[PDB]
Amino acid sequence: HLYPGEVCPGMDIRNNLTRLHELENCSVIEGHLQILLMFKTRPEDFRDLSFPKLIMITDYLLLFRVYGLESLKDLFPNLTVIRGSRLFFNYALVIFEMVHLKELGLYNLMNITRGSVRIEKNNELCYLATIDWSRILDSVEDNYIVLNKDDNEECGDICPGTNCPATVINGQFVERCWTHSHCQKVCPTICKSHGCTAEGLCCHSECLGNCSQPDDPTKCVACRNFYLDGRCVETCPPPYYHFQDWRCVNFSFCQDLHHKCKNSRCHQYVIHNNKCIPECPSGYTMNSSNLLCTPCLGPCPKVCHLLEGEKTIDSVTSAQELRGCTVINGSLIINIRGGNNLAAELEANLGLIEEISGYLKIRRSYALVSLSFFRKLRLIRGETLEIGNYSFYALDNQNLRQLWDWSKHNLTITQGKLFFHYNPKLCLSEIHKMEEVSGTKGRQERNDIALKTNGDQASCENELLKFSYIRTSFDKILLRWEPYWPPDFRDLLGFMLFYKEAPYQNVTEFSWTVVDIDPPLRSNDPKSQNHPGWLMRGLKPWTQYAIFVKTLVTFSDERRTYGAKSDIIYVQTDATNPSVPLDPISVSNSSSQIILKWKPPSDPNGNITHYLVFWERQAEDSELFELDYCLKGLKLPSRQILKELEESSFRKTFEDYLHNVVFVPREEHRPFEKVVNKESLVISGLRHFTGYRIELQACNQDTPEERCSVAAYVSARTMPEAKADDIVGPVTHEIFENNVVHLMWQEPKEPNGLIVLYEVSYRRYGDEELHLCVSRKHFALERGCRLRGLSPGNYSVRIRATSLAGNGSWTEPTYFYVTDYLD
Amino acid sequence: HLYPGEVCPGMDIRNNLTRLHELENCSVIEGHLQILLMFKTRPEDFRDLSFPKLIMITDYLLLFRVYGLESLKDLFPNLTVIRGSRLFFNYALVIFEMVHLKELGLYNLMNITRGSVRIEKNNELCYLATIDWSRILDSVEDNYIVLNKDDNEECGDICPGTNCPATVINGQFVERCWTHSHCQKVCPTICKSHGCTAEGLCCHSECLGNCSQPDDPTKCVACRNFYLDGRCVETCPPPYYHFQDWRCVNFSFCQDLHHKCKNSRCHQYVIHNNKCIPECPSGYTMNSSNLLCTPCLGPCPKVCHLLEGEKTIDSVTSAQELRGCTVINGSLIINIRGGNNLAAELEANLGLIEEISGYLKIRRSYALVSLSFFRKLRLIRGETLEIGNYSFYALDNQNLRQLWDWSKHNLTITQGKLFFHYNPKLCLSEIHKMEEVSGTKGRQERNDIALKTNGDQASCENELLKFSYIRTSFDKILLRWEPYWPPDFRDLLGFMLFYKEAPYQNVTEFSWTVVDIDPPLRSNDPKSQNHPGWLMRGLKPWTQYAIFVKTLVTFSDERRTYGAKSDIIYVQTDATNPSVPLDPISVSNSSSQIILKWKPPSDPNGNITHYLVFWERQAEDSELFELDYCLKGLKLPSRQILKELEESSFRKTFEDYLHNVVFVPREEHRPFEKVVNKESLVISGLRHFTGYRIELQACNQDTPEERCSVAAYVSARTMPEAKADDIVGPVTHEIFENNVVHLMWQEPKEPNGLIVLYEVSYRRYGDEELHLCVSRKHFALERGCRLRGLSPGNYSVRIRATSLAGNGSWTEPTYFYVTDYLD
Amino acid sequence: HLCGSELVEALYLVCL
Amino acid sequence: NQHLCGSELVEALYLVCL
Amino acid sequence: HLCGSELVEALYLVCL
Amino acid sequence: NQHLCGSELVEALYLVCL
Amino acid sequence: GIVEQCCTSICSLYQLENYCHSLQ
Amino acid sequence: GIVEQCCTSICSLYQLENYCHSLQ
Amino acid sequence: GIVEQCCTSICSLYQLENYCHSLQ
Amino acid sequence: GIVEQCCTSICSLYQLENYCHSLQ
Ligand SMILES: *[C@@H]1O[C@H](CO)[C@@H](O)[C@H](O)[C@H]1NC(C)=O
Ligand SMILES: *[C@@H]1O[C@H](CO)[C@@H](O)[C@H](O)[C@H]1NC(C)=O
Ligand SMILES: *[C@@H]1O[C@H](CO)[C@@H](O)[C@H](O)[C@H]1NC(C)=O
Ligand SMILES: *[C@@H]1O[C@H](CO)[C@@H](O)[C@H](O)[C@H]1NC(C)=O
Ligand SMILES: *[C@@H]1O[C@H](CO)[C@@H](O)[C@H](O)[C@H]1NC(C)=O
Ligand SMILES: *[C@@H]1O[C@H](CO)[C@@H](O)[C@H](O)[C@H]1NC(C)=O
Ligand SMILES: *[C@@H]1O[C@H](CO)[C@@H](O)[C@H](O)[C@H]1NC(C)=O
Ligand SMILES: *[C@@H]1O[C@H](CO)[C@@H](O)[C@H](O)[C@H]1NC(C)=O
Ligand SMILES: *[C@@H]1O[C@H](CO)[C@@H](O)[C@H](O)[C@H]1NC(C)=O
Ligand SMILES: *[C@@H]1O[C@H](CO)[C@@H](O)[C@H](O)[C@H]1NC(C)=O
Ligand SMILES: *[C@@H]1O[C@H](CO)[C@@H](O)[C@H](O)[C@H]1NC(C)=O
Ligand SMILES: *[C@@H]1O[C@H](CO)[C@@H](O)[C@H](O)[C@H]1NC(C)=O
Ligand SMILES: *[C@@H]1O[C@H](CO)[C@@H](O)[C@H](O)[C@H]1NC(C)=O
Ligand SMILES: *[C@@H]1O[C@H](CO)[C@@H](O)[C@H](O)[C@H]1NC(C)=O
Ligand SMILES: *[C@@H]1O[C@H](CO)[C@@H](O)[C@H](O)[C@H]1NC(C)=O
Ligand SMILES: *[C@@H]1O[C@H](CO)[C@@H](O)[C@H](O)[C@H]1NC(C)=O
Ligand SMILES: *[C@@H]1O[C@H](CO)[C@@H](O)[C@H](O)[C@H]1NC(C)=O
Repeated sequence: HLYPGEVCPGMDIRNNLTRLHELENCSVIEGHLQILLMFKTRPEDFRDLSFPKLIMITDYLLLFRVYGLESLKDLFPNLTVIRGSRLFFNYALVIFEMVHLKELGLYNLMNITRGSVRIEKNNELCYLATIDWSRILDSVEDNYIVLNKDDNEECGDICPGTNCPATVINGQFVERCWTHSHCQKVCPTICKSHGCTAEGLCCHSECLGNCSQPDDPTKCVACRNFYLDGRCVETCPPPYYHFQDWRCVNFSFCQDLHHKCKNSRCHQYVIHNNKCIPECPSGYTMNSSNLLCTPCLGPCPKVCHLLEGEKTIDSVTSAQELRGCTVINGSLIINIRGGNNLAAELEANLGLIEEISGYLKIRRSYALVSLSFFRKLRLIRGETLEIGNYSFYALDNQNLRQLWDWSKHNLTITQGKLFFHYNPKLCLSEIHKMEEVSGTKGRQERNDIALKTNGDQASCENELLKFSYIRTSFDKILLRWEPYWPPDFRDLLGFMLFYKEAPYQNVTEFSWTVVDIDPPLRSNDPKSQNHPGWLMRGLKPWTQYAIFVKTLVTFSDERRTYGAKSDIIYVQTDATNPSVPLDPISVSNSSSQIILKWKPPSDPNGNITHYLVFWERQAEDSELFELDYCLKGLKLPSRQILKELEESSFRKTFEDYLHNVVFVPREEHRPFEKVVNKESLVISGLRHFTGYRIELQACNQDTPEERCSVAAYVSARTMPEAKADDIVGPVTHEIFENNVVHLMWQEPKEPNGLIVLYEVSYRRYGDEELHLCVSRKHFALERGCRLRGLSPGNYSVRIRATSLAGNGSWTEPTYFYVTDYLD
Repeated sequence: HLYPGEVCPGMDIRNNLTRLHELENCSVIEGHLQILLMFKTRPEDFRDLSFPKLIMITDYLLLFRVYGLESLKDLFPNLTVIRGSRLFFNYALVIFEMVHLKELGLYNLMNITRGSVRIEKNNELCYLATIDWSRILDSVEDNYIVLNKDDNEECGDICPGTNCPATVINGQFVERCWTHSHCQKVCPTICKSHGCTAEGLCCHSECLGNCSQPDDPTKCVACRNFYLDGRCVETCPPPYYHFQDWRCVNFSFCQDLHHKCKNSRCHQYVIHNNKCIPECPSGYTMNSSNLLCTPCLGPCPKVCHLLEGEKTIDSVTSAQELRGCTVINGSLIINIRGGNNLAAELEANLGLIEEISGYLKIRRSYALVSLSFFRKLRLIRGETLEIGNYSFYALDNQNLRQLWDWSKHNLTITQGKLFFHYNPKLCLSEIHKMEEVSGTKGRQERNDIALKTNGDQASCENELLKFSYIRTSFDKILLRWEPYWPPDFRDLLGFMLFYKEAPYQNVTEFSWTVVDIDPPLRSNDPKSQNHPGWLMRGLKPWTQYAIFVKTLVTFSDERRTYGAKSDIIYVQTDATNPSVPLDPISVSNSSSQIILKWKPPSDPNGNITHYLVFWERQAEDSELFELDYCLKGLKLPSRQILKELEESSFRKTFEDYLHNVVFVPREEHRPFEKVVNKESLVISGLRHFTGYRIELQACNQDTPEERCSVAAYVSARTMPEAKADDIVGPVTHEIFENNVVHLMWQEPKEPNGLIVLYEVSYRRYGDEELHLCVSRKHFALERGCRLRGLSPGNYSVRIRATSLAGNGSWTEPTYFYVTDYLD
Repeated sequence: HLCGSELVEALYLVCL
Repeated sequence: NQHLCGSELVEALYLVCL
Repeated sequence: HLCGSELVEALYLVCL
Repeated sequence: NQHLCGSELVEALYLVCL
Repeated sequence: GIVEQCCTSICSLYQLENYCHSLQ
Repeated sequence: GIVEQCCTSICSLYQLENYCHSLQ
Repeated sequence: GIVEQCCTSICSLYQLENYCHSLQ
Repeated sequence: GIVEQCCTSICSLYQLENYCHSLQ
């Protein structure tokens, strides 16, 4: 809708609540609002008042030591968009040290344009982790929310579910909650930044956040770009001018604000490019009749004066004060203590300056990576100097790698010396390149630039070592390179070789295990020169590695340290045959099949093509064919470095002193299977209850002939059948003429393995169980069984067969009456 | 004996062999002999000449690039003692770069007084490691023999054995050899430094090395202290004076050497304390009539001039040139590149100086530990200064800990500034203490002393943290201390606790695993103050540890870094009960005993008092008493950090900026055994072939009641006996009146465990083997065995007993004829 | 790290 | 009378002119 | 460190 | 014409005036 | 709710006598 | 400001009378 | 000496004529 | 005398083609 309320420039509230009563008819705030230091308050003093008309904060909102407020939604239930023209240590919402605050309640926010949110040190705060800040803010990695009750403890966040949308923040769909009875509004992604209505329809293109009617420029709650009489517009039409990047004013408003500073004590407003601007930039001037920035002839810059010479740049709210400057009166002390990348906002704020009268000092900055945000820095004058006569000071910059890019950039340092200490990713070649570009070569004294602190973590050796002769094997690499000599050859201590395995190609520079190399012996001729190399040994087959060679040297401060290094190249082992396929286990379900299970071996060696599984039926043992198991013995198997640096320099010092003192001037086809892409194989079509020979090989190459591994041997046996050992067929008798019974039966032709014994349980009626053992040779001798010398009567003969697996089934009792020779 | 030869002052031999012919009648050498740079030589040029008369070298012997000499024994076969008045980079025997030299051959050396021996870069040298240098030299750790053929390769040192004495150097008795046919002479230890003769008898007290007659002052080969006309003397009697600490000369020799310098161009000799000395020391002067050092009145020092202002001290041969000086004209650049402790020889040479006109500069010295060898250093003038206006320069001193001891020592620095860089065992408290003693407080500029390089490896925090409240447990320690605050309390980041186990008491300062401690919360009152502490957890029982707590702080260069630390105290865990005694194995030799073997458990927990071994006889199972094993089923068992530092300083910088912006001005007794001090125990007196319950406990405390560990359970069974399962006694029969045989026998009363079956193998004559099974309940039912319904005839009954162990022995065949009822 | 009854043994030991 | 930083600065400065 | 036939494989590889 | 240090100094200086 | 948070997640010391002062 | 008066250095009471006007 | 002429710096030939008198 | 010195004592590379040039 429209804006019911007055313009309301930003005031400051302190120590009693009477000046909070001036926010009745306020729709927007042009400025910052700081509700701070509220000591003699109660929770009964805050719930009886509300200001629901307020919609927009331009600069920031600050809360600092306010007692008794348990949620801020009693104050501001309709705060929509925080803009962020001026900031507060690059934040627009600082909530610091709230005692007796438990929840936020700020449900009507979904966009803050420029800045971040830092909430800390609230000792009773909950509902912090249940807000998805990714749809609230743009740079969501510059948030800093820590040290509250919601991360120290595990207070219960009661969420309204039975309705809130469940979004993701790391891996889980948890509901987005503000209070116990207010959901967080999440628009669909077709409404990108324009917002959605209550039914989820996208609003107008100049709407922002909330609209009562979708695709309506008159019904936006907050304008996105500019405001003119209830109509959100992308730009101001003439004669309306832009004002503070949020609204359209006319000529009389900027003229009256010019007259309220010209006839008073301030920001005397001008106009340029149809925008009511505080000051004219460089090349422009101020008239008397009209307020326009007409072009000033000649060199006519913007000159900004610093307060007492020094300005300490610490954040964006100090960087934005020097916006549009070209000539700096004094010295800049850039000290950004950070952890977040602030180079883009410092690029957008600074970089329009040309000349610095004092000195540029960088000190203790962690989060900078370059000093190229000064896009237009030409002349450092050094009229006011750092004590020690330095026009440039660089101490303890942790991640500073490059000063500038010297393909295009250039700097003219007039007076003063140079200073460099504790810059571990910065190199002396870059320091000497800035010394050659700036022309300050013979100006500083010795030990103004540090020699051992700089570049100790960055590999900037600035020489290339070409790998000359590389040959591979199964698990050994012959590495070679061209020989390099520093011009005192005894300062070369050897080669500092580094190795690592490489699953990828984007291996980082500078784990990372090490071997050390003896230096070569030169023969002072260029004929052979003894290309040094290293025989690399003890590797893994079919593994890409990461090989680079750095030169280990001896420091001398009259020159540089020294430097030569090689690029991180990769080498491939290719191999021939893999290792033993392990885990031999033999599972045999049923009687005609055996499944096989195994693990892959330790060498993949390229593609696992197939597993070469061999099987062949092993015959039974010869010694169990003839052994009498009716005899006794019937058991059958049921089947430091610096000391070495000092030693090398001690040898060089002794050769130095000795030369100074002395020289003075005056088949068989087994059944096998190509088992592709499976760790299991059923081997069916078998003989039941016999041994098998199982040979397993891991073949890494199939098509340009079969290369297979060394074999693994295991044996197996199936389960016995049910009726293989059961005696089938009737048992017939041959009763002889002298009471001799000769027994004929049909033996099992294909039993479980073999049957070693035939037990006979024969029972006369009126008698007990009598036993007689029939072995295999007893069966072959008597073609069955023979009974000799027995009592007359009717018998009941049951015969079981005892196999290698065990007993079979008993036969039926054959009733026969032998001759009594009495009756 | 005597000295046949002339005095022979030391000459220098170069490039041709004609000046080596002047060493014919030379017994001693007063000076140094340098045989160097012998290019156009052959091995045929060296074997035809010998100088066997030479006995003594005073200063040193130097060899440098001499070709064709394969052993030096052709030159000097009788060189005895190298003295070492003047040295050569603190060596007296430098053998450098001998090509075609294979062995030394210097068998007549056994004492060199002052200096060391450095032999290197001889490409064919052997017989190096077969010389015991401990009886040759005094400071044998300052030897440097490396980079020859005797350590690169494994050349055969042929030793004369069949005779050389075999001494030790690290652990082995190898023979001490010089050549292939010369042994190394080792005296017995009663001859301490006087030496022994050929039969091993000790010589005179003024003899040295070798004597022809033992306990004879006239028969010494070399004098120990002084020489006078064939008599080795301890001191020179009057009127003979001492000369060069080796011989006695008279007044006319020192007077003639005075006249050979006064009437010539030099070392004009004087006399003092009956010694012919080159120059008079401080407080003395020179007359005209007599040559004595009469006492010079007033302040009359020895003033030594340096060549062009700077003198570079590098070794003892440069330190000995400034002997006896008091006032130094210029600057001393002490640069000792070393690895050996040279503080005692620099103490004996320097330290007599009082005033230095220039500057004292220490640079890159590794082997110094203190700068207290200047015992008399008072005034550093600084008239000639180091560029940068420094009168003191200290760069890259690696092991320099103390400048001086300020309980007694004091230094007055007049002009010039101070400088300190890269001294990692040196502290800013010691630098500021030298600044307070020397009075150079407000003289140097800022960053003349380094702040972060100094003391980074040395714990010199200079504050004490008292451990307040220590309680122990089984494996947990409650550690506590008094709280410490740096005066900005947010600079305290926490406590940097270090822990290590301690088997000894002399645990070194600064492995060494780590846990980090959160800082305490002060409540701004001195009533309770919250003594921070740490609950130390997860330890080893009965283990002395090493606990000290260091404070982790934040750097600020306007003050010191910060410092507080605790002493390395020790704590004792004492424990209650040990762990499980592992490795349960049961070995049972014979039938009446079982031995037990085990390993000690993981907790010693003090004294292992005894192993509580319990044994009790477990009875047999009830279910095997009644089961019919004659039925089917007869199977029986046969029995980084800097990001967190930046985060803390970022929080402090945000609180800094917020306060700056806001605040503006206007039982049952089992048989057991106390098994002391043995891991084996035999348990005898047993029942044979039964199970036992074995309970083993590890008792760490016996006398103030029994504290024992948690038990370990294992079971065992003995071997069976031979005749326990053998059936003893005859087998008698009861033939009934209807051909029923009832069999009586005597059962085994105490068998191996139990007997489950009684097998009966009965054979009629003319028949085969017939089987009948008798179980235990069959035996109890029939009180033996009963046979019913059998054929008449004589039988042969053999009965075996099958036990839990197995079969016993068969009984005798009982021949009985049952009634036929036919004849 | 102490899963078990070493926690209740540990807050016997911190609270005497 | 120590150094007054942090939350003790505002907690002691509140007791100055209450 | 290579005990075995990796030495004679290695001075196949250094000498081609 | 490089730098001449070490044993190459005396080995090249011997070939100067032989 | 302390026994799953002072095992292998590892925890500090202040909550232990805070729980001891909450129990007594 | 306030921090270089009463955090780096020693603070008196009459300058806290002067400096509590931001509260007043 | 010799080392600061012809090891740290560049050496000519006529100074080796001057400096080989220790051989000669 | 190379097979006990190029196992677990660990050795360099120059003696390997020096022994190869001594064998051939
Ligand atoms: C706060 O109270 C004082 C009187 O104690 C009064 O003078 C002052 O005006 C009040 N503040 C505001 C903002 O009204
Ligand atoms: C809001 O409206 C009332 C009614 O006219 C008026 O008195 C009051 O001053 C207005 N509020 C503001 C802040 O102007
Ligand atoms: C959007 O605005 C309308 C009126 O302008 C209001 O009634 C409604 O509650 C708002 N909704 C949200 C989610 O802000
Ligand atoms: C802007 O326009 C209105 C009417 O169009 C009139 O009051 C005047 O021209 C301007 N007002 C102000 C406050 O500048
Ligand atoms: C700012 O610098 C310019 C450079 O020439 C100088 O002329 C001017 O006086 C300076 N202004 C102040 C206030 O220092
Ligand atoms: C400095 O740089 C700009 C562009 O980077 C270039 O145009 C200009 O010529 C340079 N100045 C000089 C003196 O070369
Ligand atoms: C035995 O295993 C194989 C492998 O899965 C299966 O195909 C077969 O049906 C199984 N046979 C029986 C009788 O379980
Ligand atoms: C196996 O082969 C396929 C194509 O033939 C290839 O995509 C795959 O990466 C190979 N896998 C391995 C482990 O070599
Ligand atoms: C060496 O030979 C030269 C002639 O070549 C001669 O002049 C010189 O005297 C000889 N040296 C000695 C020490 O005799
Ligand atoms: C050694 O004695 C001979 C014989 O008198 C003499 O000529 C020679 O010069 C003596 N040697 C020396 C070095 O004096
Ligand atoms: C060599 O002689 C000196 C003379 O005092 C003696 O101190 C030293 O111990 C002797 N050395 C040996 C190894 O006997
Ligand atoms: C000791 O001296 C005598 C004569 O002085 C000599 O014959 C003997 O060989 C010497 N022995 C040794 C071991 O030096
Ligand atoms: C030392 O004494 C001898 C005789 O005793 C005599 O030549 C003279 O007095 C002195 N000789 C020398 C060379 O000084
Ligand atoms: C050595 O120092 C003293 C100190 O006063 C001075 O008088 C003398 O002239 C100096 N001598 C030389 C040669 O520099
Ligand atoms: C300097 O030290 C000596 C002893 O170390 C002492 O006697 C003397 O008094 C000291 N000098 C001063 C001025 O105290
Ligand atoms: C069985 O072992 C014990 C333990 O050493 C031994 O004393 C005993 O003699 C042994 N008995 C036989 C029969 O080996
Ligand atoms: C066991 O006790 C003896 C004396 O009773 C003692 O010397 C020894 O150190 C103790 N050993 C252990 C491991 O406690």
